[PDB]
Amino acid sequence: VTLQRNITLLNGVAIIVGTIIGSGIFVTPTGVLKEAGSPGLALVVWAACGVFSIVGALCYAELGTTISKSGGDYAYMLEVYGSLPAFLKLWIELLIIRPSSQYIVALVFATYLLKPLFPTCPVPEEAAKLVACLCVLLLTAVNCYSVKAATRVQDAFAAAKLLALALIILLGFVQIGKGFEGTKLDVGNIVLALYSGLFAYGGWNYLNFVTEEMINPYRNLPLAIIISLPIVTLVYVLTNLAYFTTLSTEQMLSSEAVAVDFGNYHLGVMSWIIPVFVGLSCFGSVNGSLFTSSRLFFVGSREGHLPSILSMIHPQLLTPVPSLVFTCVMTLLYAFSKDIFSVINFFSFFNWLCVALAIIGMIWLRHRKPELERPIKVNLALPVFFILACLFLIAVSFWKTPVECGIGFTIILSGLPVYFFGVWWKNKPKWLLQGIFSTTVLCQKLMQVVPQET
Amino acid sequence: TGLSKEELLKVAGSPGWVRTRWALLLLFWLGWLGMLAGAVVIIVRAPRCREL
Ligand SMILES: N[C@@H](Cc1ccccc1)C(=O)O
Repeated sequence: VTLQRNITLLNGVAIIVGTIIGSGIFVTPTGVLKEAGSPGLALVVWAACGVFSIVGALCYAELGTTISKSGGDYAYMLEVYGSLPAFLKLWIELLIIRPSSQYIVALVFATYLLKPLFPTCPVPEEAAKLVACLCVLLLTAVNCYSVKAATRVQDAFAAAKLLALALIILLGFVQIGKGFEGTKLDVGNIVLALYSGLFAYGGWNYLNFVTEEMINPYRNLPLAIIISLPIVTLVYVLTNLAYFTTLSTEQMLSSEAVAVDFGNYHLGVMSWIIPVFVGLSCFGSVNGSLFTSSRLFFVGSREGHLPSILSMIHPQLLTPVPSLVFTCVMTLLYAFSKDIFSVINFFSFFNWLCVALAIIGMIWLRHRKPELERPIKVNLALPVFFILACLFLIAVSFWKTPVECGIGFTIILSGLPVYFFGVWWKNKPKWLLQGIFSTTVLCQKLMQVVPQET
Repeated sequence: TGLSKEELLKVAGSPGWVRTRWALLLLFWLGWLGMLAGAVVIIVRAPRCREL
């Protein structure tokens, strides 16, 4: 009884072009003009994020192939820096980043899916929270009852994404068929212009959390990344171009929802199509994060950091059901909050320093263990380029925007108590251990689930 | 703390538990179409935008 390998090359690019495309391209291009000052530097910034992502993600083909264990960023961290450094990450993933990343995308699914029925005013806030939760629940069920279904859903919405951007781009070239500007050079803006683009491309690091379910990883993982990440970069810079064929620079600097403006300009009888496509893009990204995160916390249980129930697979259905339920339930907590966004803007840096520590760890692992098999090897110049550029875009942008670090480090250090209680401990309180076993067997009888047989 | 498949499957097939799972995994699916009915009611009850 183990997680049965089911992800093909085809579904393996669907998980990555699925999780990347998302909301970023449809609502954050305004966020680069606001710093770059010009459509000239904007087209450069949107290309520069592309190559920086490709070098990063190919540097992730090293970690991807050298360690099959598929905790992604967390497994690669545990393998190098050991239990406490990896646990503080897994605590942050568990508590903040992965639930809030699902929830805000569930909300962004709602506000754009409902917009055809609310064309010029805010959508009813309670309806938006209900439709957000309906999405996370439906995709949790669609993840429980078949991995082959969940990845066929990922395929469907990866197609929906590339239909949307194809429709944007062909209108771009139709607009060109009817027939650069003054720019800043200040590095203190260029890091912020570029960092605002890294949100859109972010997600190339996701496929790595499901490697253990991928059917031939040493081909399929490296080949999925280099298939996807160039086509992401192409449709991104052509989409970013297409907006400038239609929108005035001053319009985009104001725009609440750039893709909605582009849709309303060209398609006015039926422009609601573009809100629907950005909605359905987001729906597929919720799936991306549910699927990918449940595998992270499964790994975090079987690598012996998290409570044991999260390891237990359903033996007829072959899905790690308590981890799917746990990530669902952790997500729905965020619906019972208002505007937590300032700490989310802080933790957006934490993922990049994890990519840094992990890929620093890849060279550290190379020097300490050249004995290992490496199904692909990367020219050391590329990590050397990528690590410095990454730490630069973390450090300078953080000095410009340390948005909520007082609450940020309040949350980060709250993992250390739980490490000393849950991972370090000598298990003295025997009265608790009876409850731990009792609630465990309750969950196992209730959910009908069985541990990973190594 | 692993616990055995062949231990669990002595209890996990019992009538009370298989009835309990059918009850809960129906109540959940009823709860979800309850979310949908609730949302559709709110969307119909809410006053639509001003005309431009
Ligand atoms: N690019 C994703 C957001 C994301 C950022 C960072 C990591 C993962 C995902 C989107 O637009 O939905």
